[PDB]
Amino acid sequence: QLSVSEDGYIHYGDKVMLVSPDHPETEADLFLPGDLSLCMTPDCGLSAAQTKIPVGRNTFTILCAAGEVIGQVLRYGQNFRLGITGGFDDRMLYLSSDHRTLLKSSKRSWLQEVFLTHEDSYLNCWQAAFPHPQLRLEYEGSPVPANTKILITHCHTNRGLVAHRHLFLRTYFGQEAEVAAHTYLDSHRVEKPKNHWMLVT
Amino acid sequence: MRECISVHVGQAGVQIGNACWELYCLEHGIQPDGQMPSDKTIGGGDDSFNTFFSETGAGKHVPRAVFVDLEPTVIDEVRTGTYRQLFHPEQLITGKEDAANNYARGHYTIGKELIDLVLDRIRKLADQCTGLQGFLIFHSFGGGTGSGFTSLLMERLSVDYGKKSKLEFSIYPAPQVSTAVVEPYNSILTTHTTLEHSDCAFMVDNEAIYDICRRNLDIERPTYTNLNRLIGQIVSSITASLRFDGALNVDLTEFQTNLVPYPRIHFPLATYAPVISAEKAYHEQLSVAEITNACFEPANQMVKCDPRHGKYMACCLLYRGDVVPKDVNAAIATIKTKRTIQFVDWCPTGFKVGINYQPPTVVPGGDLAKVQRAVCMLSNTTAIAEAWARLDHKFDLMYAKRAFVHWYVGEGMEEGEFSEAREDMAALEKDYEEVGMDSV
Amino acid sequence: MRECISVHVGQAGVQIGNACWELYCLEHGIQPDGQMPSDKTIGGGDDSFNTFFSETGAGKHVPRAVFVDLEPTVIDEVRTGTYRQLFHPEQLITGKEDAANNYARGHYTIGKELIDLVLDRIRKLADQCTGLQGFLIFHSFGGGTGSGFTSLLMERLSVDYGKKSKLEFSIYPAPQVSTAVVEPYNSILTTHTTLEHSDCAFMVDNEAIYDICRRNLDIERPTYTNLNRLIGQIVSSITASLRFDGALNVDLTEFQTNLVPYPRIHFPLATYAPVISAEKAYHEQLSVAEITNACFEPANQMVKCDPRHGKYMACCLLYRGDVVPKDVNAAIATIKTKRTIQFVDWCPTGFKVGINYQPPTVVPGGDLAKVQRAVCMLSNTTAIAEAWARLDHKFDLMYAKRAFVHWYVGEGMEEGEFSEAREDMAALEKDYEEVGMDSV
Amino acid sequence: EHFQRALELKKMVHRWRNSHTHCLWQITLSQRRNPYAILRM
Amino acid sequence: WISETREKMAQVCLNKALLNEETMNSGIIERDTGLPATGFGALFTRHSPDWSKMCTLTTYAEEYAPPYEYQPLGDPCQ
Amino acid sequence: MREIVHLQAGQCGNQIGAKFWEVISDEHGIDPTGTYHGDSDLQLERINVYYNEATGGKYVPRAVLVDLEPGTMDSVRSGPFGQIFRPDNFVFGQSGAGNNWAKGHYTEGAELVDSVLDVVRKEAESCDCLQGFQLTHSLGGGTGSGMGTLLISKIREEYPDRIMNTFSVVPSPKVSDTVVEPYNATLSVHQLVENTDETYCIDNEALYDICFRTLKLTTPTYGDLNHLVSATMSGVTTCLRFPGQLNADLRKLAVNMVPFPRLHFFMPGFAPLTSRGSQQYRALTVPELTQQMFDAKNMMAACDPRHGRYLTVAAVFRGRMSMKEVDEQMLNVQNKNSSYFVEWIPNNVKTAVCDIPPRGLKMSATFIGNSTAIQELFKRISEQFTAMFRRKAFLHWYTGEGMDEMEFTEAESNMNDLVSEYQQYQ
Ligand SMILES: Nc1nc2c(ncn2[C@@H]2O[C@H](COP(=O)(O)OP(=O)(O)OP(=O)(O)O)[C@@H](O)[C@H]2O)c(=O)[nH]1
Ligand SMILES: Nc1nc2c(ncn2[C@@H]2O[C@H](COP(=O)(O)OP(=O)(O)OP(=O)(O)O)[C@@H](O)[C@H]2O)c(=O)[nH]1
Ligand SMILES: Nc1nc2c(ncn2[C@@H]2O[C@H](COP(=O)(O)OP(=O)(O)O)[C@@H](O)[C@H]2O)c(=O)[nH]1
Ligand SMILES: [Mg+2]
Ligand SMILES: [Mg+2]
Repeated sequence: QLSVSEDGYIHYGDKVMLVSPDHPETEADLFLPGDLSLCMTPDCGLSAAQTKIPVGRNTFTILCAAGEVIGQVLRYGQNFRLGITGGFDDRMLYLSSDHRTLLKSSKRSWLQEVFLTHEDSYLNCWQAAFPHPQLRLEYEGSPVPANTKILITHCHTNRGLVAHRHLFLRTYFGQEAEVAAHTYLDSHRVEKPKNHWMLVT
Repeated sequence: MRECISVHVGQAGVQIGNACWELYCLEHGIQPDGQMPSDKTIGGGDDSFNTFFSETGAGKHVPRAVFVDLEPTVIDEVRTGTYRQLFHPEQLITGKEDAANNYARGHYTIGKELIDLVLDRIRKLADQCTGLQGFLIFHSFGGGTGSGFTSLLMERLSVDYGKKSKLEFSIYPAPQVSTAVVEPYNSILTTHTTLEHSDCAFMVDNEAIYDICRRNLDIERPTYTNLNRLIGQIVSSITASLRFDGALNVDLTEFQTNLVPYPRIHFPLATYAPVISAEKAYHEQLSVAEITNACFEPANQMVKCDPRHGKYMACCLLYRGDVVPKDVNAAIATIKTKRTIQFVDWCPTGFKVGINYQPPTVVPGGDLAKVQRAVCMLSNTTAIAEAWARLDHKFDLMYAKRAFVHWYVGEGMEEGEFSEAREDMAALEKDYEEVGMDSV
Repeated sequence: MRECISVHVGQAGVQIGNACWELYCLEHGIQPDGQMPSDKTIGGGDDSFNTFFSETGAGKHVPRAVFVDLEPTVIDEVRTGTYRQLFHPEQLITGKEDAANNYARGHYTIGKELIDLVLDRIRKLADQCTGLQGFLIFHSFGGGTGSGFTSLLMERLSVDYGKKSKLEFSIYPAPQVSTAVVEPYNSILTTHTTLEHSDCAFMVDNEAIYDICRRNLDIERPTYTNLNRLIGQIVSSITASLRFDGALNVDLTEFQTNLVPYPRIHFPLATYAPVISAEKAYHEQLSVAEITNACFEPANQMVKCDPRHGKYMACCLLYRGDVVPKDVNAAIATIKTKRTIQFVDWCPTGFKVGINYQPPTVVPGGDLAKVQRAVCMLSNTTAIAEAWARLDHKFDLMYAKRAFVHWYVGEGMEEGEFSEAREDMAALEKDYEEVGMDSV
Repeated sequence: EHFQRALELKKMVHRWRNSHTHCLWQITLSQRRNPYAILRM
Repeated sequence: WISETREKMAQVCLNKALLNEETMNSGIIERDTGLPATGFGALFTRHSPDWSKMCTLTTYAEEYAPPYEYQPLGDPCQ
Repeated sequence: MREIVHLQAGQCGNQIGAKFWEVISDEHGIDPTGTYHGDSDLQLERINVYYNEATGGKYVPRAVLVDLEPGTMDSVRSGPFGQIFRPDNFVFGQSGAGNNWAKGHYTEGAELVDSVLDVVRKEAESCDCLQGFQLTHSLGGGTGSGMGTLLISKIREEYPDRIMNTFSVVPSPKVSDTVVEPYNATLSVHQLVENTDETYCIDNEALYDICFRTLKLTTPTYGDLNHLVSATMSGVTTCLRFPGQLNADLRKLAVNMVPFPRLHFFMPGFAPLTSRGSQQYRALTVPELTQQMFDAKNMMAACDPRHGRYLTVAAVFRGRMSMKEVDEQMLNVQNKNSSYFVEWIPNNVKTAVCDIPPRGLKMSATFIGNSTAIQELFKRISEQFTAMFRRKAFLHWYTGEGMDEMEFTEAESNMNDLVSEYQQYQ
């Protein structure tokens, strides 16, 4: 069971699962139909299956990276950690990545790659931000609500978690989607619906 | 910054100035009011459109274009069309009497009194620019304004600005069918005069796109709009690299450097690769090698002139979509000297490549679907020397019995201009014969 | 990735490819409007279907063979049938006037005008054919289009693609039933040309399958769609080594290196073993010897001739499904005790085996039961010399009166094409008498 | 020598096509040979 | 009134165990106390195959044990 | 320290060594996901002889897996042991050969040789000490008999010092599977006799005898027949593989088994074979293995020892054993049937041992041996080749890739004087 939000905003210590909202876009031509939720994937890795209920394989406990308290209101553009509990008695796991070299390339598209690992560093902190480019500095550092379209950005690559539904990863489960970290910008240089995310409660 | 003006001349200029500029409105976010819709998100500081669309404060994007005509029944379809609020009324120049399939009408008598106002307006659309890449001329060799006034636009433009870029995309006559009869007198006496007053060029014959549309699509009984749309699809890919980023880039100063070996030999062709219908787009999957070989095949050519008879003098490529420079450079290498493809020996490297990420955009009511790769290739050849030789054939034939000529002398015109415009193509036929000679 | 660019010609090849290409849709997970239900194929599928189906950005699997005729009037039922969204709009080459049981117009006049748009499509399909070892041809000797268009291609492909394989699933005109009359002319002349250009020839005939579906199947009064699945399964066990896994996967050169010893003898047979009804199969007992020994008894052959008169000389096998390879060893070992089943002295080895995993998938709405072991013994035999001499005997009798000949001089032949295609068959009758001749 | 240079670029294009087949087979060799292991499971 | 090719292609167009993987845990085993023994012990066949193991010692390693037991030793020096 | 280079070709070869690298993975105790999960520290001692080390603690072999198509390297990757062979150790052409030697020897098989030659020189020179080369070629087809048997001729060009030993698949007796086999076996023998130094011979109709007469199986497969082909390779190296009493290696047996360069024509065997239900009731001791490995039906090369005479016989042993009572069993069988050797050699047997029997077993053996009734095996091919060449049958497949008839006129002159050696020793 996830944690309810009294006020609209998402505190730390809340059990929250991560899902990309549904896209009205048509340029991709290959298209998982709607509301694709991120998931832990073994053969670990990381990939978003189809829309799912909170199943514990999805559920992220919103931790603290700058030494914050268990219940604390979270603002845009501030570091936090998002921790997935292991199936057995494993305490914490970390949404991780690395600056790209030749040999650490993502599966099925040679982009940045996002995976899960035990160890702790600054490559585990993420900060979420406003989608509109003209309003980021107006609303930066403001309490972020429950179920809203916000972008997920790193704090050492400044890239962003991409809903890359062009390609399909057939798994043991058969539900599919590939997730990397890459920032996309339009001909007007605005952030695409390819990169949006929503942290449901 | 990085502005580039369109100057379209004729009612062919206005039938092209609607279909081009309707693609340009939906290639960017523009509505027919002019303003992009509120709830469309743009960061504001980065403007892709600014080559073509000017800006006031309120957000209205008036194009930097002027249209030229001498009879109002073609611009009055623009002035109360769908786009009647987008185009600022000063830019759409109308005469009162048309030059009426002639040269000296629009070159000395009637077009003389309409170079006054257009020169006033191009100094009001080229003061706004910081860096003007070049103008563009979209004119038809057939009618009076497209042949007479167009060359007199050219000569005055040389005095006023010097060495700016002035490209043309010219509607050359088709070899078999035509609008009219008196068209060669207007098609050689402008070509003889627009030689020292032209930077780069292209050609199209109107019957050649008629061939492509039926043999590649099922659009039976086409229309000029179904041809004016593909002219939009080929002008957009000329300027595709100016506004949107890429792995490589092609600017407008850049065709003439790599395709004009000599400053009178500036006559490429034009070709657009993936001509394929919407119910044929889904079935056949396509690759970068697949779109290149079509531009090499003679069926896709926008002229009725096969370069199998001639030598590929130089080339230009404009790729688009999801192309890799790795597989662009593989089919380029797969094409040869020993094939039906054959190059001159004095152009050994022989290419220019430009790669744009932004995929081509589909216009409502057209024919082609959401294609994902494309080519705009502009290859010079020695084969154009047969296109002049057929128009030499049918001009001195009409000049043998000295026909239609009273319609030319008494319109403020001299006499010997026929005797030199046949002389001038005779040396330029020799000039195009020696440009392709093997090394001695 | 392994491939098969198969060839179909005519009323023959499109009412065969209505039933042959039905099965490649059916044996993989191919639904009849392009896509896949994504239920995972036996083994690896993504290499199993790539002999037939390719992929685009819609998931749309579109085949890679070709259907040719000289009309629309039987291609149009494919175009207006159940499988209309699946085949490609330009993989279906049409004509306007059928060759009308002529070798004259079909090879030259109504052949040459239409051979050229085909050859774009093969060379646009053979670009991505990485593993493809030949071309597989389905034509008809006794018609116009299957014999005139086809041998126009057979003198052309060997010029272009060199030393590649050519094997034929060809519809031999039948020994007693007459569909046409003057079918010696279209059959003996095409076997004057193809005989030095092809390399193997699987031979089937209609009446000898009408024998089989009356006595093995119990169906009274069948049709072509009843007959075309038995040949349409013979094709799909021959192909079946590239596609689904097994102990002995078999390459496309195993066929034509073990069924043909010489240039001018390349005439095998065709036989397919478990031909038994859908309701009576479970009260008879399918054993591997009973499946094996059925094919050497002449009632299962698909050419009405007898090996009692002549001699087997080279052979094949391709088992499938539940096969214990010890039983294959101890079933063939009983054939080597016969003198009624005779070999010539110069093939002491004799055989070949290919083994898959898949039991044979059955069309729903058919005639055969869901069998689990099938073998097809495509095999040379020198008793087609009796069969070939009867499409030969009645030609000499006809030419003595010099009948029917005037419509063959009149479209681009001489009378000398008739004489040499008896001069060639004379030496071939002077050839099978020495191939089967014993050495003392 | 024109024949020498043209058939030189013939070797270069044949080498690139050969290596494209080879590299494609190894990367999707991993990708498409995982599922029959799952079916044997 | 319809052609045979269209007819056949339209006809083509118109054409449990008790312990499962969700029951393998709660169906218990080893109950009612049958007598387990070999030979004529009459139990159902128990987990008694010749299991496959590698012999860790060799001839040298067994026969050259310390002939008499002793306190091994200490580090030779500090 | 004395590593063995695993060489293959074809689709017969890769479907043989799919089981050889099962039992090395069984006996050294190797999980099919890279690591080690064994029951002692004896197997990890001499473990780099078949398994190179890397980061991650893992072990990939010296694995060369070749065919002239990706037709069968799809099946080894998705077999049971698939992610311990290397992704860079499948070398392939495009078009499969299919039943001729010439395109295996000259055009299609021979063009792709410059990636096997890379992976040998990258791997085998980087071994600290290789011991030699072991290649199994599909001798009756077109790729293994064509391309691998080319490499047998062209790595014996580079290093002549080492030992060459093959496990070849000679054509079957009564039922025959490909009509070009009295050519692609006749021609390979012309290449073998100057370029091989041990030739084992394996016949499948001689190995379907064992799973009916001995191991009592109604339905055998290839995954049943090929483990008695993994016996002749995993169980002859046992002196390198594990410590023990007496260690005698592969170079130590070619001294004792062949006396000559034109004799290397062996005839294998394997001792501890019986039924499956009667495993508990036959006692596996000294007399039983020696009673077994001398008969006709416990031998893998499809010939009869009665019609000729042996010359040499070798025997690996394993497990803790007595050496007296083994000797009186093999001194007896040299002497009780005194007809079945030649009297101009003193002895014939070689006894090597080990310490550890292969896993599951308890007291094992293996069997190597030269015999001069393998001259009957190479006469049935030369009977067939004479009854085909005189009619000039099937021949245009052979001049089409550049061979002449002088490869054919002397591939019987070689098979005449070979048997014209074994006729005196009779
Ligand atoms: N290829 C092509 N040609 C066009 C198109 N639209 C108009 N034309 C050509 O334009 C010519 C018409 O003459 P124009 O020069 O445009 O007429 P004008 O500008 O009013 O000149 P005058 O008639 O002399 O007054 C004919 O040759 C048409 O073929 C077009 O969309 N594509
Ligand atoms: N049994 C059977 N016979 C077929 C089938 N298709 C064609 N045939 C035979 O093919 C012959 C028909 O002649 P066509 O194939 O139409 O002649 P053509 O080569 O197409 O030349 P044109 O008729 O001039 O276009 C007859 O002998 C038919 O029995 C089939 O599907 N099953
Ligand atoms: N024992 C055994 N024999 C095999 C196996 N696979 C193939 N063969 C034999 O090898 C021969 C096949 O030859 P092939 O590999 O196709 O020839 P290639 O084209 O040269 O590789 C047949 O006679 C088979 O009996 C196997 O897994 N085990
Ligand atoms: Mg006008
Ligand atoms: Mg027809």
